Amino acid sequence: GTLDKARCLAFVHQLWDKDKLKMFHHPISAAELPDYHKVINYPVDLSTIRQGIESGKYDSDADVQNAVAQMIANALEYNAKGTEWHQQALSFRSIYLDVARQCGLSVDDDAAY
Repeated sequence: GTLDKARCLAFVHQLWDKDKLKMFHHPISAAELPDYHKVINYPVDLSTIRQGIESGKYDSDADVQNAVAQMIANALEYNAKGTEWHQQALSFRSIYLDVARQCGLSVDDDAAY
């Protein structure tokens, strides 16, 4: 599986308030970063995720967590180790599962990115 929109939207909102660099808020424009789409095959961002939960494009809580996982992995792949953005992405990788759990989502610890 069921998509819990309340718990998934909460989850997204929490990740929104913790994104101090606003690096996850919006899709990366090719006008700003023309190499981005050459490097990243599956762009995802918290606005698209929000829209996808609202419209029921996501089948389950788990797909929502995977979309957030994809989002973080994109940032860790695209950004250079050491930069503020790579550090914020590393921080996001280490906390997002506890943000999910704090919003009452079930987390498969062994399987999760």
